Amino acid sequence: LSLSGNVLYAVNYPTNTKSYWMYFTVSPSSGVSSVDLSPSTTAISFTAASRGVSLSNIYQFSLLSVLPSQVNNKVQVKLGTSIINLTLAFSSNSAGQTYVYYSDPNYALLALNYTLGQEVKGGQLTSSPLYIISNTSIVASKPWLKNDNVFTFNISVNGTEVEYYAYVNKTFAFTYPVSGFPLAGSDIAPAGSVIGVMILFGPGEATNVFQYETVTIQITPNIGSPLTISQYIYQPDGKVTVIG
Amino acid sequence: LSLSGNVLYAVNYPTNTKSYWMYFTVSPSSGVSSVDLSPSTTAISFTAASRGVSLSNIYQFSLLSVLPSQVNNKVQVKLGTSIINLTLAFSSNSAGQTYVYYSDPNYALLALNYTLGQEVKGGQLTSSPLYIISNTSIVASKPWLKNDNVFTFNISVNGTEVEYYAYVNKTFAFTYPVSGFPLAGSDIAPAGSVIGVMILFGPGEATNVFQYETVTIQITPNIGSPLTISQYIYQPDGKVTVIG
Amino acid sequence: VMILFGPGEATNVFQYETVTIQITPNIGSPLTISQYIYQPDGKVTVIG
Amino acid sequence: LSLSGNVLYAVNYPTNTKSYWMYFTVSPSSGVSSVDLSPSTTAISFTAA
Amino acid sequence: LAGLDTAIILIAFIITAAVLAYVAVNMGLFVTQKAKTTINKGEETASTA
Amino acid sequence: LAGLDTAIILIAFIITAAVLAYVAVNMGLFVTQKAKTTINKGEETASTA
Ligand SMILES: *[C@@H]1O[C@H](CO)[C@@H](O[C@@H]2O[C@H](CO[C@H]3O[C@H](CO)[C@@H](O)[C@H](O)[C@@H]3O)[C@@H](O[C@H]3O[C@H](CO)[C@@H](O)[C@H](O)[C@@H]3O)[C@H](O[C@@H]3O[C@H](CS(=O)(=O)O)[C@@H](O[C@@H]4O[C@H](CO)[C@@H](O)[C@H](O)[C@H]4O)[C@H](O)[C@H]3O)[C@H]2NC(C)=O)[C@H](O)[C@H]1NC(C)=O
Ligand SMILES: *[C@@H]1O[C@H](CO)[C@@H](O[C@@H]2O[C@H](CO[C@H]3O[C@H](CO)[C@@H](O)[C@H](O)[C@@H]3O)[C@@H](O[C@H]3O[C@H](CO)[C@@H](O)[C@H](O)[C@@H]3O)[C@H](O[C@@H]3O[C@H](CS(=O)(=O)O)[C@@H](O[C@@H]4O[C@H](CO)[C@@H](O)[C@H](O)[C@H]4O)[C@H](O)[C@H]3O)[C@H]2NC(C)=O)[C@H](O)[C@H]1NC(C)=O
Ligand SMILES: *[C@@H]1O[C@H](CO)[C@@H](O[C@@H]2O[C@H](CO[C@H]3O[C@H](CO)[C@@H](O)[C@H](O)[C@@H]3O)[C@@H](O[C@H]3O[C@H](CO)[C@@H](O)[C@H](O)[C@@H]3O)[C@H](O[C@@H]3O[C@H](CS(=O)(=O)O)[C@@H](O[C@@H]4O[C@H](CO)[C@@H](O)[C@H](O)[C@H]4O)[C@H](O)[C@H]3O)[C@H]2NC(C)=O)[C@H](O)[C@H]1NC(C)=O
Ligand SMILES: *[C@@H]1O[C@H](CO)[C@@H](O[C@@H]2O[C@H](CO[C@H]3O[C@H](CO)[C@@H](O)[C@H](O)[C@@H]3O)[C@@H](O[C@H]3O[C@H](CO)[C@@H](O)[C@H](O)[C@@H]3O)[C@H](O[C@@H]3O[C@H](CS(=O)(=O)O)[C@@H](O[C@@H]4O[C@H](CO)[C@@H](O)[C@H](O)[C@H]4O)[C@H](O)[C@H]3O)[C@H]2NC(C)=O)[C@H](O)[C@H]1NC(C)=O
Ligand SMILES: *[C@@H]1O[C@H](CO)[C@@H](O[C@@H]2O[C@H](CO[C@H]3O[C@H](CO)[C@@H](O)[C@H](O)[C@@H]3O)[C@@H](O[C@H]3O[C@H](CO)[C@@H](O)[C@H](O)[C@@H]3O)[C@H](O[C@@H]3O[C@H](CS(=O)(=O)O)[C@@H](O[C@@H]4O[C@H](CO)[C@@H](O)[C@H](O)[C@H]4O)[C@H](O)[C@H]3O)[C@H]2NC(C)=O)[C@H](O)[C@H]1NC(C)=O
Ligand SMILES: *[C@@H]1O[C@H](CO)[C@@H](O[C@@H]2O[C@H](CO[C@H]3O[C@H](CO)[C@@H](O)[C@H](O)[C@@H]3O)[C@@H](O[C@H]3O[C@H](CO)[C@@H](O)[C@H](O)[C@@H]3O)[C@H](O[C@@H]3O[C@H](CS(=O)(=O)O)[C@@H](O[C@@H]4O[C@H](CO)[C@@H](O)[C@H](O)[C@H]4O)[C@H](O)[C@H]3O)[C@H]2NC(C)=O)[C@H](O)[C@H]1NC(C)=O
Ligand SMILES: *[C@@H]1O[C@H](CO)[C@@H](O[C@@H]2O[C@H](CO[C@H]3O[C@H](CO)[C@@H](O)[C@H](O)[C@@H]3O)[C@@H](O[C@H]3O[C@H](CO)[C@@H](O)[C@H](O)[C@@H]3O)[C@H](O[C@@H]3O[C@H](CS(=O)(=O)O)[C@@H](O[C@@H]4O[C@H](CO)[C@@H](O)[C@H](O)[C@H]4O)[C@H](O)[C@H]3O)[C@H]2NC(C)=O)[C@H](O)[C@H]1NC(C)=O
Ligand SMILES: *[C@@H]1O[C@H](CO)[C@@H](O[C@@H]2O[C@H](CO[C@H]3O[C@H](CO)[C@@H](O)[C@H](O)[C@@H]3O)[C@@H](O[C@H]3O[C@H](CO)[C@@H](O)[C@H](O)[C@@H]3O)[C@H](O[C@@H]3O[C@H](CS(=O)(=O)O)[C@@H](O[C@@H]4O[C@H](CO)[C@@H](O)[C@H](O)[C@H]4O)[C@H](O)[C@H]3O)[C@H]2NC(C)=O)[C@H](O)[C@H]1NC(C)=O
Ligand SMILES: *[C@@H]1O[C@H](CO)[C@@H](O[C@@H]2O[C@H](CO)[C@@H](O)[C@H](O)[C@H]2NC(C)=O)[C@H](O)[C@H]1NC(C)=O
Repeated sequence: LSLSGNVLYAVNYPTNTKSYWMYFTVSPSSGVSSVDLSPSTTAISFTAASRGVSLSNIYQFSLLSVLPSQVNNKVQVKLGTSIINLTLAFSSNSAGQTYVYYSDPNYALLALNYTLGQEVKGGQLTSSPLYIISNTSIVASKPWLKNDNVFTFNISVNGTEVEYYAYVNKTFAFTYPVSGFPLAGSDIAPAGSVIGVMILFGPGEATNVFQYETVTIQITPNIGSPLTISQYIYQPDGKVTVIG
Repeated sequence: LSLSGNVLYAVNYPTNTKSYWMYFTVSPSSGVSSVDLSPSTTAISFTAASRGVSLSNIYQFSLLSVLPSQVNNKVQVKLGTSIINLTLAFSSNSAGQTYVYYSDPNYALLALNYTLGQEVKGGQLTSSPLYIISNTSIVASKPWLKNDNVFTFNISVNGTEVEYYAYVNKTFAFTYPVSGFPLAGSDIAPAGSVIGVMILFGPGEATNVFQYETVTIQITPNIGSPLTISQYIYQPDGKVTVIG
Repeated sequence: VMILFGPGEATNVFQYETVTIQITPNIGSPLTISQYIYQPDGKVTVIG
Repeated sequence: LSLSGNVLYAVNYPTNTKSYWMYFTVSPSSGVSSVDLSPSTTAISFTAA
Repeated sequence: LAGLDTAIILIAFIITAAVLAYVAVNMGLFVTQKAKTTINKGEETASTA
Repeated sequence: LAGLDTAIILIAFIITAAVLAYVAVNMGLFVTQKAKTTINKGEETASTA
């Protein structure tokens, strides 16, 4: 795997007391062969040596497994009386193959939230580490949400800004398709695909922002060489900051 | 890919409350080899770090796929009783090859509008994110057009100014040929071609103008190194402003 | 060596796929040919 | 046998909806000995997994 | 024997060089555009008064 | 006789080459990213004043 975009970092700017997520993009190196990215086989490690944080494997979920029909028209927004179904997985056709991708991390998060909620409902998963809501009133009735890490994001629906609050239990990573991915259902990144990797921080690692510190991420698939990513992080300069 | 023109930015000047589009031009670097620009394989990302906007892939459509016969004489203007067919894709012959291009972004937009309308009619696409009309009276009957992003442009037909209103659903990018492109139908930019890239902003990203901010665009084809474009944007100074 | 495709295998183009050909004569080791095929770029395309 | 040329592939370009032929060239390896290529005895297999 | 282990190392070294090529070209495109922007801002700074 | 001892050494030499391949690619990915970061910091250093 090659790192094939900048590394983005998000914090409670300008206050800088708390850490939200990191995002970056990967693709198979030089287009030579495919990479298995299934989270049962692959590990993603995260270390911040200066502060003694060392996580051996945070990778848990992938939207590469998910067909568009499992997520599209399945989360919905209420605007007064009116109710609007969302499209989250976009798709296009070339040479009789359907390519699948998410246009941004926000639609990927909503698609993941739904997928995990559905896996919990089906008894396949014990608890979701991620919980996304638009209504903050609910939180008073769910005290476990009081203490875990929370960040917000906004989407436009019917030209109206909708704010979502994402509650994260523990630091975890997930992957999703960005381009060149016709293999929906498979967890395999083919040569000439682009895969988004997103790390969400839980209350442990979130506790204060990375400053004057080295952070290292490593992705290790079951075959082939691992990708090692390292950045010395200066102070974050905006809501999102470019670190690498 | 090399950036091979200035980067142009358009806003609701002078009021500067809303953002319309960005345009720039690309060509294969140093004329060494061709680049695959098919939107199923290629990604175009857009980030404005300061405001936390981060889109992993906005690329959706290309007019490189389109033969002139699919767009020429297929959109028409009514001037009283008289009706005029438009030519949008221009063409010239060298060494038995037909080169194809669009003279400006306005003719490219009209050609794209038609192409997408036709793909929706043929059931190949679920909805067009772009809808262009000259008649504003229609809008009252189509309330979904009330809330999405709108900008205008003018063409001269029969020496008369015709104003078109372009309604955009979501932020997206498309590509079109500008010169040196004989490979009509292919999505491949050959060495010594020039390709226009246009980004249209939807109601989410349009909401206020870029000022005192860094904007980054990256184009990542399925083979070869990506092109990364970054500008610090001062206040916009006209209907179109040169940012890079 | 020329391979012509019939209506079965012709039905859509090879893209983002591995194709393998093997020639096995009656004596000696077979020749195994494998290509990952990206999108075809012309009337004829060079795949390997 | 050695592969002794490039592998060529032909399609209904630019439309790319249909596949026509593949061509390649072979020769006995390192010039050491001859190869029987009779189609009653030899097989050529083709797979697109 | 040696016609295999050498081939594997060649594959790896090619990929290693291709990775540097990928990074170097991308970063050259980036930095040269920063230079373009700077040259423009320098001319604006010298002209505007 | 010889159709076995040779095969074992081949297996071992392949694994040995694969181990170098694994390390070389990983370390190339690492160092090229350090170079990317350095080039960015160099441009920041030249621009900021
Ligand atoms: C997105 O959000 C938009 C608002 O931001 C929505 O547009 C508004 O929808 C109202 C309900 O109608 C829609 O319902 C579904 C949506 O799921 C659509 O598929 C339908 O096509 C339908 O259009 C609509 O209200 C009207 O319908 C009522 C009966 O259902 C009727 O009582 C109202 O009078 C309206 O005709 C909106 O249309 C405009 O509404 C305003 C009033 S208000 O803003 O709705 O309160 C009317 O203005 C005037 O109000 C004055 C009072 O100051 C009165 O004196 C006057 O008599 C009255 O005319 C407009 O005339 C009327 O056009 C509509 N808003 C607009 C701008 O068109 C949209 O549906 C949402 N889309 C989705 C998919 O959810
Ligand atoms: C992220 O994923 C979360 C799950 O991990 C989602 O939370 C779940 O939301 C359900 C409703 O989702 C819809 O409405 C919201 C706004 O309310 C929209 O934002 C969404 O887009 C979507 O359209 C919610 O279902 C209940 O509330 C609904 C209110 O609209 C109502 O229509 C339903 O009928 C439900 O009552 C989930 O709440 C839980 O639901 C389960 C049943 S089910 O899984 O929904 O089928 C209940 O279990 C029941 O418990 C009772 C005991 O009280 C038993 O007797 C019964 O047998 C059993 O079925 C739970 O009690 C109830 O809490 C809600 N789930 C959680 C874990 O909170 C979230 O919406 C997703 N985010 C987004 C943006 O979509
Ligand atoms: C992170 O990890 C936390 C701890 O591991 C999780 O907290 C637990 O959440 C349960 C479900 O709530 C949430 O589910 C999804 C995850 O799948 C979340 O994303 C949503 O935010 C959603 O709210 C919660 O269960 C309760 O809510 C359920 C509906 O959501 C409902 O079906 C249950 O019956 C519960 O009411 C946990 O709360 C615990 O509930 C158990 C009962 S049960 O086994 O859950 O059914 C209680 O056990 C009882 O204890 C009492 C005495 O206290 C005894 O009398 C009784 O015999 C016994 O059953 C626990 O006391 C009670 O805490 C909640 N647990 C904790 C420890 O926090 C969290 O969901 C994870 N994810 C996120 C995003 O935060
Ligand atoms: C987000 O979530 C909020 C609460 O979780 C929702 O607000 C609740 O909805 C009702 C009011 O309508 C609201 O709707 C619009 C659009 O959403 C809001 O913008 C408005 O500001 C407005 O608040 C209200 O329900 C009451 O009226 C119902 C009949 O219309 C009736 O069935 C209910 O029982 C309520 O009386 C809610 O008020 C509270 O409602 C809860 C129940 S529920 O959350 O509505 O399901 C009641 O709990 C009850 O408590 C008794 C004990 O006294 C129990 O015995 C019973 O089992 C239990 O149901 C509260 O007593 C009551 O005060 C209102 N809740 C709040 C906190 O505002 C809101 O609509 C959601 N969406 C948005 C966009 O904000
Ligand atoms: C582009 O738009 C132009 C106008 O801005 C158009 O030119 C005008 O076309 C009129 C209709 O004719 C054309 O129709 C098709 C277009 O699809 C062409 O291919 C044809 O070749 C044809 O020329 C034309 O009107 C005339 O034709 C009428 C019958 O069809 C007749 O009733 C009129 O009298 C005209 O002969 C225009 O020609 C001029 O028209 C004016 C009147 S008006 O401006 O049309 O109303 C005449 O002026 C005089 O008017 C006074 C009243 O003040 C009378 O008293 C007097 O008797 C009358 O002569 C001119 O004499 C006459 O030349 C024509 N305009 C011009 C300046 O030539 C053009 O067709 C459009 N092109 C396309 C491709 O759409
Ligand atoms: C951009 O692309 C848009 C599509 O995404 C185009 O919108 C479509 O415009 C059609 C007419 O275009 C011509 O006229 C306009 C000015 O009106 C010119 O600017 C254009 O250059 C061009 O010359 C329009 O067709 C209808 O209106 C015509 C009025 O002139 C009329 O002649 C036609 O006969 C049509 O009635 C589209 O409106 C939709 O048309 C479809 C059918 S079709 O796709 O046109 O073949 C209708 O579907 C029908 O629905 C009925 C139910 O009511 C069914 O029973 C029937 O089976 C089914 O066919 C729609 O109902 C009707 O709305 C219009 N399309 C949309 C989505 O609005 C736009 O013009 C393009 N922009 C430019 C500048 O060209
Ligand atoms: C952006 O994304 C929006 C939402 O995803 C799109 O809005 C939807 O546009 C539909 C088509 O209109 C437009 O089509 C092109 C895109 O291809 C646009 O560029 C043009 O502006 C053009 O106007 C619209 O469908 C309606 O118009 C069609 C003709 O244009 C017509 O064939 C349909 O039958 C509709 O009248 C969507 O409106 C929705 O229509 C469905 C029915 S259908 O599936 O579309 O046929 C309604 O469902 C019905 O709901 C009622 C109750 O409300 C039920 O009783 C009934 O059983 C059920 O069928 C929806 O209610 C209604 O909203 C419209 N949808 C929304 C949510 O906005 C938009 O086109 C995209 N592009 C742009 C440029 O804005
Ligand atoms: C842009 O779009 C406008 C509306 O979408 C168009 O205006 C409509 O055209 C007719 C008038 O002629 C216009 O033509 C020139 C050049 O375009 C304009 O510059 C003029 O200013 C002028 O306005 C008019 O049609 C009426 O007359 C017809 C016979 O000549 C008749 O068939 C129609 O039914 C109309 O009575 C329009 O007036 C409205 O028309 C709509 C239908 S349509 O939009 O014309 O197709 C009617 O809706 C009807 O409503 C009834 C309920 O009462 C329903 O039962 C029926 O099914 C439905 O058809 C309205 O009632 C009626 O008022 C006129 N519309 C408007 C709003 O002005 C215009 O020409 C287009 N082009 C330009 C360049 O502006
Ligand atoms: C684009 O076209 C519109 C109309 O075709 C122009 O608006 C006209 O502006 C003039 C004065 O500049 C007025 O006399 C007309 O009445 C207007 N037309 C209408 C229909 O209202 C607009 O100025 C044009 N803009 C550009 C930049 O070309």
